[PDB]
Amino acid sequence: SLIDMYSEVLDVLSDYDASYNTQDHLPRVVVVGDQSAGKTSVLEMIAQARIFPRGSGEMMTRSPVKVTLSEGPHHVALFKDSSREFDLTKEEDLAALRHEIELRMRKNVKEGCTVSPETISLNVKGPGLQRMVLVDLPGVINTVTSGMAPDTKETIFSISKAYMQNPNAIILCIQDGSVDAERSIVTDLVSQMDPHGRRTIFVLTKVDLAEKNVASPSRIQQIIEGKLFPMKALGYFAVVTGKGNSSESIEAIREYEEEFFQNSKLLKTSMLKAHQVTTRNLSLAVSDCFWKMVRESVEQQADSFKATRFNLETEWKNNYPRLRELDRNELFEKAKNEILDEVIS
Amino acid sequence: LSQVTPKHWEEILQQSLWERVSTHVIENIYLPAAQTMNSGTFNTTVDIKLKQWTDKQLPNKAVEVAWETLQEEFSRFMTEPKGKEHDDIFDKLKEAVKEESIKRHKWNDFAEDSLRVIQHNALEDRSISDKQQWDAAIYFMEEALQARLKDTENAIENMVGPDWKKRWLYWKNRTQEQCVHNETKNELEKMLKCNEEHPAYLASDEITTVRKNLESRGVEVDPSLIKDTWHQVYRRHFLKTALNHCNLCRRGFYYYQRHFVDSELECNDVVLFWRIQRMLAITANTLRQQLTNTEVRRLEKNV
Amino acid sequence: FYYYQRHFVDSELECNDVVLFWRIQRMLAITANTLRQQLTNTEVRRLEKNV
Amino acid sequence: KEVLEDFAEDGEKKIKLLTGKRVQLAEDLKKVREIQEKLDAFIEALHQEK
Repeated sequence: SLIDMYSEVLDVLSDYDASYNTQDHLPRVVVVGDQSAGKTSVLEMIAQARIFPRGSGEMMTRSPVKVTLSEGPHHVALFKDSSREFDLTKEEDLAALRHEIELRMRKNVKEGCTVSPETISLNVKGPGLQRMVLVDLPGVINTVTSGMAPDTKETIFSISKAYMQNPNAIILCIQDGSVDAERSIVTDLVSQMDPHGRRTIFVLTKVDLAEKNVASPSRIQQIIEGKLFPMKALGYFAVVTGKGNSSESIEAIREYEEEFFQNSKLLKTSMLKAHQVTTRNLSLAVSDCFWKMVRESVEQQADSFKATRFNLETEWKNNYPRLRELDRNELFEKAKNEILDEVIS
Repeated sequence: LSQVTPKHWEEILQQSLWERVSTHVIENIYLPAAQTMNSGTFNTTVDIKLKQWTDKQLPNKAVEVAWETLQEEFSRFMTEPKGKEHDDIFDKLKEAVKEESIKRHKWNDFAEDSLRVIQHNALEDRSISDKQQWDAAIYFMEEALQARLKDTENAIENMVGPDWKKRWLYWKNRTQEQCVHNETKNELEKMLKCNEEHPAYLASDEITTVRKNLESRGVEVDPSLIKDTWHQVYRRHFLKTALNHCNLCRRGFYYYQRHFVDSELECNDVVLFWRIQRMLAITANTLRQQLTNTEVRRLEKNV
Repeated sequence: FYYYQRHFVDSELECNDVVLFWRIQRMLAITANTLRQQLTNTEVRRLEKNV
Repeated sequence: KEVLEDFAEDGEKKIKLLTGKRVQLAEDLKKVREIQEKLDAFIEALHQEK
């Protein structure tokens, strides 16, 4: 609905302005994750459909994908360059869509590289879906894979930094709950790049696995309440991505996560706030904050665009008052007609 | 205070408002746009600058100017000495009430928004149907140019001094620095004479050429001083060039009447100044009417 | 006009009608210019769009 | 006629041949106006939901 137009506006802005002079004035959602950190599961959980390719420890996400969630009569996903609709309600179409996405990832790869910086806009429709735009990025690997290009890690870092360059962009960090914050570089980079924390949001995965590992409650509470981390963010949320299997259904994972947290002793002991868990609470808070920032930003952009267009029109009148503006195609038609006239003359 | 002829109010308001914004208009808008030799670009830059300034700064300045003029007349009438018959016991009370009333004064907030559109449409016109209006704009431009030229001459005279004929009459001797500036002026004179359409900005190699000619005269001058002298010389030269343009454009109304766009006598500056003069007349009349009607009731209420 | 220039209100030559007609004539001139500008700018784009 | 048809099917040649102030101004105005129209529709639809 509304987010469909917002996504279209962003796409046209990128095409019109190759640089980020104007693209850095609108809010955005940036997602950065490590290897096997459940970044794909979290994005799939929000989209309520497993549309990304799955691999046994291999980084299937070889190209960034701009996943847009909108309001639609049916839960379907549509490519920007292709009109072939894919029904996410059927598992057979989901598998075909995953293969198509992987094929698009390989096609966009240039010569001499493994991961291409090009981003593919994917419009995922569905009734009741949150109206927001998500960005999928390749996982950050501590050790460079032998089968990948030597600059793949640098390309991933550059893409994440370019996305984070927008002062209104919302940071969505994804890591693993079984790995300490000192063993991951992504959390350090996020804290360094956002000293204020006015837009940083941290997402922790495999919370059930961490609890089964007998994690210290103090560390979990400090992470959620922002004590261990020097940065002071708006808030912290924890979600469960299941048991880690690549074939588990989304509905079973969500139901299991809700039951696990309902019967969890930590929540009933009031160690962690009840509204700081579950994906529904996080999605609602992110959507409301993102939409409010979009509303203010779009008003400023609309006034600026109107003024800019007025200046262009004024220049046209001053230079060419007795002429009409035509595009490249129309000028070709006018030119050929003049040629035919000269032939007759 | 309301028994004064409207003409007196309009003359005071027009003169005060014009002088309050003449420096900003000429320096920040006219000068940057006049550098380019392309008329269409020149006009486009002027229109963009006008929109930006008018939408945010013009109503605030107009309100302050109008309120200040009202303050001058009101405060004076409170303290006008009526000869030897003036009483002094009431003067203390008058001043106390005057200060309190000024603090409580509050101009209409909706006037700024209304006037913004009013002068925007007034300045949007680009046709001069009256021959006398064209002549009036020329005279108005000449007065404004002469004032700026006199200031430029004063700065040049301070940096250099009187002419050798004049300094001999007054028995004044130039300082060593003054003579250095005079030699730099002669260099810049020859440079401008050869290239009558030199750009306003300077280049490093040009400074080296000027400095070497100074060394040929046994004078050493820092590049900073040369740049400052060049800026003043270019400003004076540009003003003189505009004056010559005014003389050529004096009989250009007939050419403009036939829309002789192909003719090189494109008196864009005259049209722009005429728009400013017309806008000032409308603004003065509108402020006069608002002062006579809108704010009188508020003044009475505060009293 | 000379009598009006001195605000001779006591004088019986109170040309109220002339002043009123002058106001109408001045209003017509402003209205004509304003409509001309609106026609030349405001409605040209709408005409092009409809075409 | 044959030459024009071949040229019409190749937009790259048109881009190389069509370089000028008028061409760029028209193209930029079209793009800016198209973006502005989308922004107006997005803003109006957003504000009409409530």
